Amino acid sequence: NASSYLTSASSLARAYSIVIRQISDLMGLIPKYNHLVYSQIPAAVKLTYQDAVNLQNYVEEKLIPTWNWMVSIMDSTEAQLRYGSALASAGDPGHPNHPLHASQNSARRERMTAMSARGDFLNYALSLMRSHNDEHSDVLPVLDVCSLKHVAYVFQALIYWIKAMNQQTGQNHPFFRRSDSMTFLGCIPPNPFEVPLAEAIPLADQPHLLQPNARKEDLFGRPSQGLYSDRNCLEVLPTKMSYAANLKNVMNMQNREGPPLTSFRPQCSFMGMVISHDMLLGRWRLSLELFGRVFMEDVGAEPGSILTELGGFEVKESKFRREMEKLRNQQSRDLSLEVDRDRDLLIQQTMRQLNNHFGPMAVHRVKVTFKDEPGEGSGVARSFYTAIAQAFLSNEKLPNLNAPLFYQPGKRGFYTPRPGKNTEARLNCFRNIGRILGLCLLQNELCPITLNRHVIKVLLGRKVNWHDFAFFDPVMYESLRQLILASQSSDADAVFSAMDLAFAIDLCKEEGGGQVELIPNGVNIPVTPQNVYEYVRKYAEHRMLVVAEQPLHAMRKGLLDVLPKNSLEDLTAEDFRLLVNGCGEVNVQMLISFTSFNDESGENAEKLLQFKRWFWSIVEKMSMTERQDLVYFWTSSPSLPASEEGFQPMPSITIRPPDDQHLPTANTCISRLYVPLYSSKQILKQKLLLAIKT
Amino acid sequence: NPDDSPLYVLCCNDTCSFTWTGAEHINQDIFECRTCGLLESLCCCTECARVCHKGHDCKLKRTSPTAYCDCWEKCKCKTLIAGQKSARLDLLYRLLTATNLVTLPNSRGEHLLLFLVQTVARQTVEHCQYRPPMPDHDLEPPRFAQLALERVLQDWNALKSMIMFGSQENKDPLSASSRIGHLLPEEQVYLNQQSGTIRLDCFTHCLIVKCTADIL
Amino acid sequence: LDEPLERTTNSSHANGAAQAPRSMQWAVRN
Ligand SMILES: [Zn+2]
Ligand SMILES: [Zn+2]
Ligand SMILES: [Zn+2]
Repeated sequence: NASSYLTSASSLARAYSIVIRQISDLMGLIPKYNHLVYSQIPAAVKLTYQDAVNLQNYVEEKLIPTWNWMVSIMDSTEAQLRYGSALASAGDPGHPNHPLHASQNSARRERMTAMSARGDFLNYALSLMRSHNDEHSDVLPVLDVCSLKHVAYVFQALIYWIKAMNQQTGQNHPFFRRSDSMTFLGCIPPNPFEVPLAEAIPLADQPHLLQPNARKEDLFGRPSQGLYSDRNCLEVLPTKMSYAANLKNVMNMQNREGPPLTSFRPQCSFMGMVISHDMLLGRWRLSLELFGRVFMEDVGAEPGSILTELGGFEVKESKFRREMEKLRNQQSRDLSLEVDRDRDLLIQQTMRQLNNHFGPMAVHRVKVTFKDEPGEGSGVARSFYTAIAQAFLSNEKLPNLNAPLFYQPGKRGFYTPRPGKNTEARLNCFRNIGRILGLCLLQNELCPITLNRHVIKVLLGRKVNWHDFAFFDPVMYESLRQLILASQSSDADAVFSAMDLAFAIDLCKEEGGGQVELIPNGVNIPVTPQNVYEYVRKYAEHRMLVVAEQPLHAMRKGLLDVLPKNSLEDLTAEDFRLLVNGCGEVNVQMLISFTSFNDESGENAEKLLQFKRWFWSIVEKMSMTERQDLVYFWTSSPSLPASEEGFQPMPSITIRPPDDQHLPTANTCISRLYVPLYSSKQILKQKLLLAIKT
Repeated sequence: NPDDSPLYVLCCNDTCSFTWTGAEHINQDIFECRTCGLLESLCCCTECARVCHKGHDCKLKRTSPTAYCDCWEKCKCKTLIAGQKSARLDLLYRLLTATNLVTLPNSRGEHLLLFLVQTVARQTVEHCQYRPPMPDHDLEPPRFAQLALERVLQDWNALKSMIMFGSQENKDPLSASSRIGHLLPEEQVYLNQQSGTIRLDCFTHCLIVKCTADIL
Repeated sequence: LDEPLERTTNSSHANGAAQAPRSMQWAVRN
């Protein structure tokens, strides 16, 4: 509530962006002027072809210096961020001067007080003088991107204008190309054959890297840009930190009846060359990522924002959750269910009742009742969800109405359907599984059943490519990659006439039988010098799409019975995994940030401060199976939601007056745990390990 | 090893501080050896940390009270005897104009000029509390680093290697930009764009601010 | 230590610097 320079600068930049958007909307109506303007309004002027060219030259002349200002500032900021990222991977992480150190957190520096003002300015000035002549080695640069809000509005306006003008086989087969969920705009994707799996798709090798705050770059590989050496400024990679040097390069590369109105087509030309917004987005990728991270609440609220279009997990999950809440509160039809705690009668009653209920849906609430057990809270539905998940994922038999439904293709913790000579019972079971996942997505709960990436991509309606096979079976993915890499060797037929593979494959026991051909005419066509890409793509689409087409279609129809075709649009496999299955493993930091610590004992042992520390040390020193049993004792679910908005009751630990006689009690429907205050840390640990087993 | 060079060893062979201070309690820099047992109250001077304790677990303590080099009590101190001064200067004169050992830094990444100017800036503060009249304690404080600086600064190899330090054709073993051959080509470009000026700035600061007793 | 042991109820008054990633945390303040 005080006067500041930055507030006025941001407000003036917002006004400038509004006027630039209006100018863009006015210039976009020129080729359809006589249809949209000179057919409805009684008063309009006459527009010729040469006047549009004069207007385009006028506008391109009057937006030069702000363009130079923005491009110089963004180039210097991207150079500083890229040098910081380069120095982060070449230095010692144990040093306090490393970028990935705990001392570099801004919130940790404020909490540590409970350096001087001269030293901060002296370090800023010393970083300013060293950056002029490229003398800034082994020093982290001093900058604040959060004070650059007025630059982002001008950048957004100019990208809006550029985007508005722009929009107005063997190896080169569309099976080995990544989709939009794994590429970067304006950047060259990595080679799928010459790069091993450890540094191309690190999410396939390490599935535990999926976090709600995880970046895209460390999950799908490092992109590259082919910009070096070329005389224009936009064709050279920005490596200099100085604003003056970048401004010098920008200016030096700067000053280095007729046709009908329908045929007018503007072209973007600032610096003597055609400019696309894709290479501008790829040129400043780190700055755009940080701008989307820190400037979403105000800069990202503008109409036609490029930060919202390039949003991550938190942008899409909020929109999906509010649409789910609106569609849930739109109708008032309830669903009731009665089950019992076993396997066979549980799955039989589930199939019967889920067939009887709409044998799109408009389910408002879901109520579950256990037979010969009390309880009517919201945690009973979560207990039913984890019970039906562990019942479907278990491997004993098929409980009448024969193969087990799911199997693991080679990665632990992920499942794909087994066809097993599909009758009407298996298809109805898969439709029921899809409807169960649909109601779990609708009711804001977590169903602990985990599918592979291609299984999720079939449900969402996305094309399966060669890179999805790494999430199916990684070792033979690597073996086939080495087979492609050796298929282009200089010896050629020397390695081809060694094993003499054919176009028939021996399937495993779960997939079916064996000796199944890929192409017509069967085994009599061996591997030629040039057929290997075709053999790989037929093998991949046979093992991912041909064997289990009917269960995937049944699950897609079951998911579409509850959810419409307007919510799965602009969703990905990873946020589908994060919204249904949660975060997977259980961490300590989010569980710390979710708790409330209600106090009702009234006891003042050093104002507590030691029982809570002992409790969190007990949780941090606990095995993950016991952690999942702990979380099952909180809210009757083995997994945590991805964010705070997945908890309709907030989590709560509530202390009690001290009594060393009873185990802590659980109220599942309000997500509360009443714990009595104890004395010894070992006593607390023993009581917790005895309470979690139940 | 870079700490076994004859020029560096010849520069850091100074007279031990017990030879010019007896049982007094002057203000010095205090080092601790885990190997030799100089732990609680037994201490040693800086020349002990240089010549003595070279491969040991010797560290510098920040909370340093006054001490008087209890190095001869626990081990055989190699710095109690000073050699011939004129032959030492003649050896420095001959080694400066015949070899290329002045362009090689030591194991701490320091040039010879930076080490000499830091020794001069330390000895100017430490040597002003000398009062003129078990080992012998009746010798003067050592004055060799001033003459060594005056000789080394009269050379267009040492000044060139000191001022052009951190450039492309000069490798510092304790810098993150020295070993970048296993990284991506874009990161190598970003790391090879810049040049290092930390040690040059430290040398200039130690020459100008910390040496307020001479102009020569 | 330094990490808080409970929720702070988000305290309002946010500048967005806490939403920065771990790799780019040295480039933001407050
Ligand atoms: Zn020792
Ligand atoms: Zn000594
Ligand atoms: Zn000694």
